[PDB]
Amino acid sequence: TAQQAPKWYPSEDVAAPKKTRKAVRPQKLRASLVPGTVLILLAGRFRGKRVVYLKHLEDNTLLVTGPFKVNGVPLRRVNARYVIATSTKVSVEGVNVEKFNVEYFAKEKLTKKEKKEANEIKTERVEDQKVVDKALLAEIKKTPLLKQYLSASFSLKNGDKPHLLKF
Amino acid sequence: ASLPHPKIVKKHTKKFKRHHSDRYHRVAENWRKQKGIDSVVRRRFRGNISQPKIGYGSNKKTKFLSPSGHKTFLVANVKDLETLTMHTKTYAAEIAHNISAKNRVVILARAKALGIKVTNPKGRLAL
Amino acid sequence: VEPVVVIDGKGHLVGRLASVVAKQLLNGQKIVVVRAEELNISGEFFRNKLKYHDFLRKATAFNKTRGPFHFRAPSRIFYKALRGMVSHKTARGKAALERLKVFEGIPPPYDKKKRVVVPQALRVLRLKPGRKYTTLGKLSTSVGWKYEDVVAKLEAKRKVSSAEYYAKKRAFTKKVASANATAAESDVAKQLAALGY
Amino acid sequence: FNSSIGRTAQGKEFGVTKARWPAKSVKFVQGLLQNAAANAEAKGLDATKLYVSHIQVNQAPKQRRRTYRAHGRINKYESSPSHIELVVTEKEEAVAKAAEKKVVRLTSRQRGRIAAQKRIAA
Amino acid sequence: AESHRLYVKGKHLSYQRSKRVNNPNVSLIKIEGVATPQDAQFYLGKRIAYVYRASKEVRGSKIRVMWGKVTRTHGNSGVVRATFRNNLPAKTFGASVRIFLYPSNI
RNA sequence: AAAUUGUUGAAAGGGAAGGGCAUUUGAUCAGACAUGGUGUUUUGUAUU
RNA sequence: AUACUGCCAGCUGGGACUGAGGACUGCGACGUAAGUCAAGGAUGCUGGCAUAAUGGUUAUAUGCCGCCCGUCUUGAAACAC
RNA sequence: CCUGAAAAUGGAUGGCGCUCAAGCGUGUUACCUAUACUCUACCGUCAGGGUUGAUAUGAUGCCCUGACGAGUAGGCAGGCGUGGAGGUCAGUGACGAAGCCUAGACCGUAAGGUCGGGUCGAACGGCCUCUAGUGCAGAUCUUGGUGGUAGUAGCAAAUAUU
RNA sequence: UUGGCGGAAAGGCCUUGGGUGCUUGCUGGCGAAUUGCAAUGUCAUUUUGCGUGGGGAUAAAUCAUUUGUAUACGACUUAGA
Repeated sequence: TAQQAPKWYPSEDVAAPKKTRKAVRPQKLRASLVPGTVLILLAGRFRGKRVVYLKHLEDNTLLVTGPFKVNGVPLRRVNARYVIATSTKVSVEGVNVEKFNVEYFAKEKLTKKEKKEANEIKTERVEDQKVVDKALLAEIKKTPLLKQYLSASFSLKNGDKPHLLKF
Repeated sequence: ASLPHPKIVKKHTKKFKRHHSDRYHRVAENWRKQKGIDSVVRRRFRGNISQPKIGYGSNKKTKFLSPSGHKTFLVANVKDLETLTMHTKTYAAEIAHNISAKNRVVILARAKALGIKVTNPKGRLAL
Repeated sequence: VEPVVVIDGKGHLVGRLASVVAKQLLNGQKIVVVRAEELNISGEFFRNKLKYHDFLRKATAFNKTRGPFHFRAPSRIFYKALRGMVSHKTARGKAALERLKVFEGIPPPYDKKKRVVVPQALRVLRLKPGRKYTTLGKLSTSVGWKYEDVVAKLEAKRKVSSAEYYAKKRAFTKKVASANATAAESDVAKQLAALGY
Repeated sequence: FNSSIGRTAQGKEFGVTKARWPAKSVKFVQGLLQNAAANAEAKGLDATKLYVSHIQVNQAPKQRRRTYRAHGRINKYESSPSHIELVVTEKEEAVAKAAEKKVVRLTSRQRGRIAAQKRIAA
Repeated sequence: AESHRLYVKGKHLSYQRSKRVNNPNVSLIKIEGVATPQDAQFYLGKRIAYVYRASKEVRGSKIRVMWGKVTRTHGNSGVVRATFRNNLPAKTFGASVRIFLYPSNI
């Protein structure tokens, strides 16, 4: 054979991790990110669309909406590093925002077995989006051209330099 | 998939081939150090093939580990599987090339019963 | 930045323009150079003619058909200057010279398109006033280029057509300005002015 | 094997300039062709769809002689015989078909994009 | 609009190199519109993509992407240094890369 | 067996070829996922 | 006053590379004080894939680089053997 | 700066080219990049140390710490292979040993080891030691075999054949 | 569809008129979701092949023979229903 009998024996117990000292602390967003601020979504299926920033969510996300009746962006969350803050501000008072958070944005992800070789929204979500968009529109109409601006998708023209540009 | 170890880093995954083994058929690829007085490889000129050095040595925490993290152990029978019986996460069995077909299926069955991983559970089997 | 950049070679110093264009071609820019007969080189005509004669003296002794090929057209002179500054023996340099195009006068694909200049290569900006300079067409004729008269004739024809076009453009511009004078100075013009435009 | 052989007008048909007329080789090859045709007839083949599917001549053991050179020297005088083999086959149409399935692997974003394009474009 | 682009254009100039030795691990990128380091500072840390097309379809697309990031500024002329998860193929000297506006700090 | 050669197949081939670093493309291939474990929809009706 | 210089155990931002170690022990900080911490080495949240996608090998292409080994020799790619 | 200033293949501030320079002299910064320096990981070497639990681990074990690493001629060390020998694996094998082929996989910095597939048909290997006719790229090395040259030089003296 | 212009590499630029689509010049109604917090998230061609339906016209070159204004051989003047 290879060996008769090993006099020296190793151990298979899975070592416990040391007591790490990384205590999480709340995120500090940039000053330009305040609720009721127009944001250009830089990525996703809604890239370049101008939405309204509503609330800072628990998992470092940003609760935004189009409004849906304006540009078609539903009540979603987006990453704060994939939007551009814009100087345009829309008042947020009169709009309820405490309802939505990470538990509201649940998915119940489909199984690994269910393969989409060939291959709907919840009534509560559509209703609360209707209410939130109604309040947002009621406030938005007080500023001219805001609805048209929020419907228009942002884009980079030829000769547009982002490092000199202001939003 | 096994005991907590650093990723297996291969500092030099390329084979160290002898100088001019491509130039001449009589020069085999087995590495030999150039002892020539004017040798560019021995003098380590820019653009020439690298030579094996101790600095290429693998991390001692991952040396001899398979891609799966086990250590290969050549076996020839169930008695050879016995020494691995209780170290399933650290060693894997490799049935010797000259084991006959029936003894190979015997070893494979015992390793399957005992949870031991075999690196070649496909030899002498229909494909 | 642009698909193709077309440079009016008139009034440009050949070496500065060739350095600029070589850098652009290696950076990935397609470039067309026109009016290569109107390119400039600093120094007197006799000086640069002697320089070209020193160039001509060099040829492979045992077979002149192997030696340096001394091209005579101003466009080919500029191309040689630029090939000197591109590493033309590698595939990257071959691709850069494939991106470059240079002509005498302005052929039909480009007399209808905008032509740019390179201020860091323009003689009027770069040369100190009073310094002598040569014109590549004159030098090329002196060293054996056979089409200075044809190029000048076609250039006069193209210039006549382009001057007619410019007169038509000025007429259209004056008419639109005079007709939109009324629509101007309106409320929308006031808002655009107060908001910058 | 044509270095320093002469040119001919009959190489133009094949795009070359160097061609020759190896009478002995041609006789051997057509004798073997007749043998193969007889075998195909014995096996019951078309004999008109037959085409030379395989042909292969390689070197055989050399037959040795000697030649005599100035200042009392001996050199080799070698024949270069050939093993010739060939196979004639019945010509056939495009037999190979049924290409691969090419089962696709897509992500969630790709699946959603495909669903949206299906919904929008008919 | 007919313009949908959400990125800045850039050119992959070459590798990081001395006169006679290059380093394929670090590429040099010229962001089109930038001519000074003080203006290149905006693009520090932004993502870069080299998007090419291959005739063979892999995961439902014939388009392949290699991702990277702007690490620092290079020189006096607005060129920056970029690093990619895979080194750029070196056939792409003077090819077009997409400098996205994320991760954003505006 | 090798040198050397034929055929077939695949690639490259603007005055050599071969090599190193690095990626890309084509080809090819190894490496967790039923498995000691989470508890119930007991499939091919001591066991999952 | 400003400039120039020196200092700050001054403040506020944008980037990049790294995350070795693996129960505790130590030195410290925090309203001193039950406890928490950025204090003797990265954790937390999330997503897609789970397959040649990453990776390995191989052939090519591209950027840069790369003279033919052995030998005698102060000196060899040598028009030295 | 110019004259002085003439050598033989065509020709070299490296080349293109450059003229308020991309020249010369001198100041000021910014920037580029060595196998150098700083910090980090990993390898080895050396050094200094710690460690007697009845426990399940052979104390040249398990650890902590720091500094180092160019190399011909040369010295020493630790190892990898080959033939044969003593022990042992009550080792592998006609249900296929050895050998060979395989831009297949794994392991080792490497010498190399292990395995998948094809071919083959009778022996062979791991480990602890012993032993040597023990490792090749060269020696105008030896013997055998084979090439390019190359379907090439050539097969033309002595009258001549039909 | 109409009238021109453009030979430098024109192969493009103007122009009369009849249809049809849109128009963000101003004001509306409806849809967007779920690609789940980003993944270029596939929208431009350069060629080729295989077919479909609407037209259009039904050759030569080489070998072999000949020639000798030609010729080492190829190649070349030539002729040949």
